[PDB]
Amino acid sequence: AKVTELGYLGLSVSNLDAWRDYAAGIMGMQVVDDGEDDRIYLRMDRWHHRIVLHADGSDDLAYIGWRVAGPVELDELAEQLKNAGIPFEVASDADAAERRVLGLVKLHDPGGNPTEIFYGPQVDTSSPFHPGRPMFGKFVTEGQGLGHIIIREDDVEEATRFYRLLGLEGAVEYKFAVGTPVFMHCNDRHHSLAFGVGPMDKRINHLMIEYTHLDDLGYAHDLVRQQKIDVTLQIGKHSNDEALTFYCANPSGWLWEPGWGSRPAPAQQEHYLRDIFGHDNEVEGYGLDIPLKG
Amino acid sequence: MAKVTELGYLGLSVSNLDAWRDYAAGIMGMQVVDDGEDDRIYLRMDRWHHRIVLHADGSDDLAYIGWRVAGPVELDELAEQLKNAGIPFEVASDADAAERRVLGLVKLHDPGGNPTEIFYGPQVDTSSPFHPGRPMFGKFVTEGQGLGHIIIREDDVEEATRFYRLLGLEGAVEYKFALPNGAVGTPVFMHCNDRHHSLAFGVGPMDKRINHLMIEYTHLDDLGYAHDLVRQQKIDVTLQIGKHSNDEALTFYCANPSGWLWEPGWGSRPAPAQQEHYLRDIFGHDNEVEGYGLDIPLK
Amino acid sequence: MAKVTELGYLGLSVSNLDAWRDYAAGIMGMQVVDDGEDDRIYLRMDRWHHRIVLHADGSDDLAYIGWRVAGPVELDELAEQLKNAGIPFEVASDADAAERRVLGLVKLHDPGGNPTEIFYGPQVDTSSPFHPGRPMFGKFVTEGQGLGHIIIREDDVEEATRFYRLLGLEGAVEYKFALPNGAVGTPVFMHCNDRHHSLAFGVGPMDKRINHLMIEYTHLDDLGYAHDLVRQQKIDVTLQIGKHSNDEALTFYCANPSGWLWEPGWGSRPAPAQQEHYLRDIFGHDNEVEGYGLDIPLK
Amino acid sequence: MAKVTELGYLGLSVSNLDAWRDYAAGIMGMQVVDDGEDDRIYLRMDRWHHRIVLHADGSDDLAYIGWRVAGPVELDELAEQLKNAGIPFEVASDADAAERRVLGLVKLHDPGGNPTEIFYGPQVDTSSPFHPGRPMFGKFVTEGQGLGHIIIREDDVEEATRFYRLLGLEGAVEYKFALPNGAVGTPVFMHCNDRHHSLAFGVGPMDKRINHLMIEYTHLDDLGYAHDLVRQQKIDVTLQIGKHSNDEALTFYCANPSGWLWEPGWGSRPAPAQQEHYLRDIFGHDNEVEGYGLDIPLK
Amino acid sequence: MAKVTELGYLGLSVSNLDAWRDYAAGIMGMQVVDDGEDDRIYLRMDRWHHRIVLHADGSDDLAYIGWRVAGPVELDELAEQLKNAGIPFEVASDADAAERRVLGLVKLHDPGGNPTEIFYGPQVDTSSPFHPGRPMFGKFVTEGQGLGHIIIREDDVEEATRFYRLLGLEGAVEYKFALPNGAVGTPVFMHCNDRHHSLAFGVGPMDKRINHLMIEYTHLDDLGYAHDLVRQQKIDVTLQIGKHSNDEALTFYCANPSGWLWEPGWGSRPAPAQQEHYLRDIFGHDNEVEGYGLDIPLK
Amino acid sequence: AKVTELGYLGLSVSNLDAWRDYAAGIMGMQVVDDGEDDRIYLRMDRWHHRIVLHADGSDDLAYIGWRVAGPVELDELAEQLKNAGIPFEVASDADAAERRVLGLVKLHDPGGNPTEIFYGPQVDTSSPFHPGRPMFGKFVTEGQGLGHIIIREDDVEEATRFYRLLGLEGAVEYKFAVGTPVFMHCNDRHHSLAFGVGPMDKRINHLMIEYTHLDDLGYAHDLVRQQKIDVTLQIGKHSNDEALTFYCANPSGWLWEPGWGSRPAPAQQEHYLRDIFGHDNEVEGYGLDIPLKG
Ligand SMILES: Cc1cccc(O)c1O
Ligand SMILES: Cc1cccc(O)c1O
Ligand SMILES: [Fe+3]
Ligand SMILES: [Fe+3]
Ligand SMILES: [Fe+3]
Ligand SMILES: [Fe+3]
Ligand SMILES: [Fe+3]
Ligand SMILES: [Fe+3]
Repeated sequence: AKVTELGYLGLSVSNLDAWRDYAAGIMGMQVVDDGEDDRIYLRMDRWHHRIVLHADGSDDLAYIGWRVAGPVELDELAEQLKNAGIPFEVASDADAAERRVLGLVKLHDPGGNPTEIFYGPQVDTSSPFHPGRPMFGKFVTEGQGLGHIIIREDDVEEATRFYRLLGLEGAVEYKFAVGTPVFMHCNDRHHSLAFGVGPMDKRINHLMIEYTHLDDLGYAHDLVRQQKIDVTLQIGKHSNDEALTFYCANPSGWLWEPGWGSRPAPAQQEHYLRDIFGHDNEVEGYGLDIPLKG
Repeated sequence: MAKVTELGYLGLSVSNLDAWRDYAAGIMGMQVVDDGEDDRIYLRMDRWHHRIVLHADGSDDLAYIGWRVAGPVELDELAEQLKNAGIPFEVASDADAAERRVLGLVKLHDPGGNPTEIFYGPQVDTSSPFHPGRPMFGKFVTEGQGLGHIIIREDDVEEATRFYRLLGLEGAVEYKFALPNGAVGTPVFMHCNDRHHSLAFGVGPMDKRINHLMIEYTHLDDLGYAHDLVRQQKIDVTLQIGKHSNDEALTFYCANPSGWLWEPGWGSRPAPAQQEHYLRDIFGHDNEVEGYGLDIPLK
Repeated sequence: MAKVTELGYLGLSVSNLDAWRDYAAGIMGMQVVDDGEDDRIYLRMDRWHHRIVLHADGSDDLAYIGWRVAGPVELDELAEQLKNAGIPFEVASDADAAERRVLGLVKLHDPGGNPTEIFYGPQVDTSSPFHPGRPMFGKFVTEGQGLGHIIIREDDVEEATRFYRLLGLEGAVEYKFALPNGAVGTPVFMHCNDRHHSLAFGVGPMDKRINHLMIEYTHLDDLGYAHDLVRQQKIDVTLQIGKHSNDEALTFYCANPSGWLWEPGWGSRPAPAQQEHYLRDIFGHDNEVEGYGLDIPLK
Repeated sequence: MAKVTELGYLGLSVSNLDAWRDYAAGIMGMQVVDDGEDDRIYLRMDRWHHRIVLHADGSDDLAYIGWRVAGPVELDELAEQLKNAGIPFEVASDADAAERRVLGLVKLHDPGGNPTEIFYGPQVDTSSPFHPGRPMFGKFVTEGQGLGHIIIREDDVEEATRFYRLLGLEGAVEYKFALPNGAVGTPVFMHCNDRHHSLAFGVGPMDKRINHLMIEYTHLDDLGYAHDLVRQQKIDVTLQIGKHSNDEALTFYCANPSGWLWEPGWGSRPAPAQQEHYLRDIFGHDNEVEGYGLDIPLK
Repeated sequence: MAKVTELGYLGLSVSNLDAWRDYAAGIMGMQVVDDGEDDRIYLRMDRWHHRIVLHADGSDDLAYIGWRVAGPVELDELAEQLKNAGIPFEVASDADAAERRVLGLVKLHDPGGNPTEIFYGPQVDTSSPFHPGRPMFGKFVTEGQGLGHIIIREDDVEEATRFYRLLGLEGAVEYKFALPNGAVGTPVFMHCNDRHHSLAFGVGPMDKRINHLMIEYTHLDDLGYAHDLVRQQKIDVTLQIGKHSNDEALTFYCANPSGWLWEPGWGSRPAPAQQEHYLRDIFGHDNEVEGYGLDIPLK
Repeated sequence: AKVTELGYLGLSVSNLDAWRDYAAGIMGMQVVDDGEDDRIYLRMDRWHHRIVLHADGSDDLAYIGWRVAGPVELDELAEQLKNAGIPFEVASDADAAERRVLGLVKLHDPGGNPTEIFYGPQVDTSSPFHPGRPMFGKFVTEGQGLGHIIIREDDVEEATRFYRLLGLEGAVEYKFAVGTPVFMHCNDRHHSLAFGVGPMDKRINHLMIEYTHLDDLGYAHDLVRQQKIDVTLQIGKHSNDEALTFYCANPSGWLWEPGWGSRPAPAQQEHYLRDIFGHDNEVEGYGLDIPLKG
């Protein structure tokens, strides 16, 4: 049994209103507020949510939620964790209910990042996805999770082994001292996870979100520029995912990467030396201060 | 040769703008578009700037019907056909065209006295994507099919049929109903594209220019959503959910803020290549709230 | 320009209604439709109210042939073509049209004296789905292809060909057979849609207006079912199962209650885009019970 | 309006029937058909009774070219076009048509004096399937494309082009070659269906009515089989395997028993929608055995 | 009836051949073709010998526009239409046609005085496959769509529209822009195939015959490659990457060696079946380096 | 875990310039020169290279590179090798980097042919394949490797067993003393490997390369004839792969077989007695001096 997608993220944020303006107003996510005094939700599709924003006063990643197919698969993964000697907690019904899931296992990755494994997310079919700004299309999420993340790992090799145990597959995909970032996938999304990208001052570097329609990316890009939000890498294409993407600052001081047209991960491992086109460095200091093309 | 290609727009006279916004956007899912005109707003269903203009003039009826042609050459040909038939028409100026948000325009009347417009080059607001007035599972069916269809008043069914044939619509009688006096009601339905029909008439006496407008969702769940809302808001349903034998669409008929009917629907089939007629509907469409001009027994 | 689009219906004169029900429904799978008319019943093959009218008048022959056109404009054009050719015709009233269960109708005769009708707008009973008179694996092939095809009497093959070309059918000679006196039999086959042919003639002397009617099943197993029943009920088979080289359909020819032939079939190919002719059949169609006008050696 | 639809057949005058059987059946894979006529046999390539008639008359050239039309109405229209152009023609009797194994026929000559026939209704022998004169991996390409294509003698290229345009073929110059005197050779190629061309001319002086016939296999391996046999039997190859830039077909050119050329091929592309021209071939087609009228340098 | 089928070629007057090679091949990916002519070279984009002729004559503007028709019959018909409209034209000789590398040619001028050519039978160099002047991920989009599109000078928009309609192009106004004096700019766009447009004009005052040429890549990555190079080589970009609402193509506008604009692009949609108009672009196309005649605010 | 393709070849050559003229100028490969004093590269697709030419002064095969999906699969194959008792070396990072791969195992086949197993080839997406002469199309390589090779085996049965362990599948496909050549596949390419073809005076007999477009083969064939390069077998079709191919000499004195339209290997083993058509013997002495048709 393997994890099947990157189901949700929990984020600790200092400014909820700024996040609504950003994630809804620009990116097109739907804000969902169920009356909880300490959190709101960002929705991207049928699921009740893909992102939880905790009114916490911090500005980093809080937890990463990996999906499995069902209770049997969860138990099998948990049995594997026990076998390998990795500490985990079987969460209570009320903890599962908090995350809007039926079953939950809580643990950590070798870099100490809070990691949860779940099945049975809450799906709000009866209330159709309604975007925070006008959208030409939708988000790419069905069977692919909410997007992908680059996270902090002090031991790249331990992290690779850990995620392989969860069922992710991948290896080093770039050679840039040589920087050799590792990219991993668990479904049709080129990668759900990456790490080993040099020094990070937060647990998360970026989250990439994917539009179905190129025009929604153009819409988002125009707005980011109109609102003078920092762009760290201009519109371009990485050699690995071949997606058209840009990297811009979010209210928490790390990066979101709106994009379009990502390909599936190759059946067999490849590596690259540089990006295809674009991705010119602009505003430095967000952890992506490397020449991606040369 | 040149023919009308779709029912492009409707201009409506309304007495209450606030109720219409609540109704057309809040229930039906249309997008309200306000360009700051002191006397009008618009309802948008797709890429086009609008499909419906609401004129806040205090009346509650149809103001004008806009039929689309492919281009200026086609308009010119149609106008020439009108001139040959001795049908009076107005060639709109650039300011008249700009008003309707079109490139070129001809204004006239059908035989029933319904203001009729023929135009090309709708304004399309590609840059600001359609954003529904309530959450939607899908979209509206409009592309190459126009906004929907309408039943309108015709005192002379045959003259109306001849007129619309000249415009390029095709059709004939699709139903035969038994009337009280031993006469037969024989409503005419006409099409100019893949939409089963864009136009119907000959349903008997009407106190308004328009009986109903039918609008179509791509997704069944949007019909369910709209139906649940109509029922919740205690809005009159004249005909319950069902299917006519002609379009085979799943639809209901309900009151709008102007006292006539809208018919939200789903799954409309294309017009058959060859003329057919029917004596009844397939299922549902049971009569409920009476007095909207569709009190006839459909089964 | 306007052309007949399919063989829509046949009116038949019969002497025994009870035997025809047993035969057409009980064996063939057609649906019996009785509207309470004292002198007639109907056989239904699909969505249409009927494809065949049985007139219980005591005769046993064809009464009329109904050819479909797309609509009233097309009918009008065809009528104009008849008037130009100096062919006499009757424009049916609304009551005449209602009788045939159509919207509009023209009545005339072909050159062989066969009563011929041209109509638009068949009554379709969508609300009560086709329900076969015996269990069926599939359905009949009719959609855009009419009820099947017929071989009819023509004393003048060339005049008949010219007449039917005017109607919009296309075709020519498809077989050449050697006759006893050194002459050649050259039957003409004609089509107006995807059905290989709707009409054939020039098969020589006939004592009735009609030689056969061919009906087509969607599913081979329905042909097998019907064939097994015909054999069980000891009904005369004039030509055993086989295939003509023209339509390439798997068919047999058997007696009906009126003493002429029905040809149940399956897998009929479309008419070739360009004219072809043949000297024999592919396989089977061996002569069995003689005296039904098809005693010719097909191989 | 009406146009020729394919190159249907060729009649050939031959001096040696035995060698032609050995060649066309034994190497090429055609089916020999002998109906017991004392003076002729046939070569069959598909469902049709034949594509080629061999007249054992002692000459070694083309006897006649048969172009197909869809039917008798189309023939009539073409004949009317010939009469309007003041082109003399013969309307064949039923016995003349029977000879060619067709339903209707018109006989005339092209401007180069090549006997030209226009016909409808080929005899198709569906009942006895095509059986090749040597084992075949596949079949011939003929359906809706005729037997292949031919290069024929024309003393007046422009008159020939005008004549064939009247017949309904389309085309123009497809190559420009540099000639010794500073002139340019500009061969014309023409098509009437999906076959890149059915006809070409203007290749300069010819001592026979026909330069070559091209025949196409469905399967590459049949070309390989035929090529291996030609080489084994020491039959002259004038142009080795290669590809012309126009049809992009993989072909070679070899001698037949009458001293002219057959061009077995595979993978012919359809004629481009719009006229193109070329200055050379793609690959191969290197000159080998000279003196068959194609000694020109193709690259 | 007969119509132009694509924008086939452009002849350009240039002052610097070396810079144009560097630009069109080294950046854009076109193939340089040098046939040893002392005064000209060619740029190739596909199978055709060339799409663009560069005349090293010291000027820096458009020299001629070549529109394609399907064949000699179509050319003849178009010429007849020009003669009927009282439009003067030159029927090119075989040497004139050979110069342009075509089979037949007509030379004239549009109402703006732009030299306009109508031709059939381009020379296609199938034997030497397209080999780009820089490494390419894909190819150019040209097949049945011509080389791209152009904006050209027209002092009389209406006369220009009428002229091009006669040629067989279709279109009308696609944008309305607000001008400083309260007037409206209304550029006309026209198409003759699946390319959204081949031609546009009415963008106001121009100091050259041509404002821009748009060329389309099959693969997005080639646009990225070309864009990266333009930026690296410090070549002026007048409009940044973006999308017009009409063609919905992803494009940028940059300077060429002659001081006018090329617009490399990707993902152009087909022209809508029916006329549409817009008030702004979708995204990007922000004004950068000014003074190339496109300083207008597109959003 | 199985090998997935014949990823690359290393060739020892005496004349680099003659190889550029031949492989680029005629065949359409792309020459890649990264400044190494002792080697250049032949490229056929997205990959940095498919062939390495070592300026060595020899004229034979140097090494055969077999691809696996990733590091896990490499380790599993290596564990299988250890189990069967076959000697192998886990190559250093710098050895892996030399071959432009992420991970490498070096060994030999039973015939002593140098054999490498790898994952993660260098892919140069940003610099599109640009052919050494004009091409109508491209090479068939995606998921099929660079082509196929016939190599020297003194023990056919041991070689068959060895390659089965690597994951190749096949058996004798021809019966021509009876010559019974063995053909083996690991993907959609009819075969990647063959052996048991009689006496060989080099380690490699031929390499077959496949064009997508028939016209590129005609182009190559014309040039081979124009340049008077020895053709040993004329244009023809083998019964097994049913590809249209010819066999011609290369600057190293063995053979390249340009071809088109190869079919996939049958699901089930077949054998043949002769070729379909063509392949007539021409210039003898290249190790293919047999009557293939009779
Ligand atoms: C930031 C970054 C750099 C290189 C490759 C990637 O996939 C990526 O996300
Ligand atoms: C040389 C050779 C001979 C026979 C079969 C083959 O596949 C082959 O490559
Ligand atoms: Fe990323
Ligand atoms: Fe309705
Ligand atoms: Fe029959
Ligand atoms: Fe030829
Ligand atoms: Fe443009
Ligand atoms: Fe081989």
